[PDB]
Amino acid sequence: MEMEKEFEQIDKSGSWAAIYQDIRHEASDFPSRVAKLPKNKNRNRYRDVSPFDHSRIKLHQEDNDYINASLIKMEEAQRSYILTQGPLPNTVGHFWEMVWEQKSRGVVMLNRVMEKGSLKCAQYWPQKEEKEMIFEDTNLKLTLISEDIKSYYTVRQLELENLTTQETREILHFHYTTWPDFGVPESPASFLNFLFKVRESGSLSPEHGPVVVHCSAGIGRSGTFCLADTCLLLMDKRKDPSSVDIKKVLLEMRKFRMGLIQTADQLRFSYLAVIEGAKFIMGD
Ligand SMILES: CC(=O)NCC1(c2ccccc2)CCOCC1
Repeated sequence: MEMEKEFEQIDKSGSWAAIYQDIRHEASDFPSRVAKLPKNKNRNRYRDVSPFDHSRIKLHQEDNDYINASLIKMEEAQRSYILTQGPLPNTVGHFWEMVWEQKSRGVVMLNRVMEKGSLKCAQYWPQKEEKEMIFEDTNLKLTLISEDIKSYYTVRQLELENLTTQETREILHFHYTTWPDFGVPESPASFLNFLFKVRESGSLSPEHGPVVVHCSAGIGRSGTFCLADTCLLLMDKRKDPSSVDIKKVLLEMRKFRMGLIQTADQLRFSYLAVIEGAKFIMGD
């Protein structure tokens, strides 16, 4: 079926939970043996969210190459994304090592450091220009260059230096700051505006390594971001945009990381975002 009318048909019939459970039943199951090794317990935020072995990002290190991060490679859309958990106190150096080694231009953050009164990820970037951060375990230096605070999101320019080689690179930090502590946003308008700002920066384009996207577990909000982006790109590429099947795209992405889209409300919000986004692209 088309999307917008499949949408109204699920709303009127109140069957979002049944649709979402079908997705959960059909999703791929692949091994994640490296994630479950005892030496990696303090590298995982949640025991039930792990990268598959076949798609995990490897650190360029011979001691321990493990990080909780996955490469999502979308062949028809010609887009790739790295989806990862919010960094932990003992993985902030690994996180920036990955950004460096994978040649990423942008980092997309969809959570606040504290939500619901608890810590959802480490404070992994510097908050003042004159107070830089040094990660001694991976030999990197990170400096805040500029910060632009808007009503729904903040964009930061960061300098990452590889202290071994003295090479430097500019990294863009895109921080969506207004996702509610409970539920999903009422309108997708600010989320779509944010997606378009990431696109306009070049961070999603083939001349760079894959964008790094995270929330707390790296599967819920993070899944919504890449699902919406890929669906809108396919609607632009194909002769028949009504052929794009958001459930099929989501199942393809779940071949590369488990659990993408965590609730039926996140599934409905993804439909809403793609539907509204397709009107703004055109031609409008
Ligand atoms: C190489 C280059 O063009 N550097 C430009 C600046 C920069 C530095 C590092 C990260 C991002 C931006 C831009 C504004 O700050 C001053 C330097």
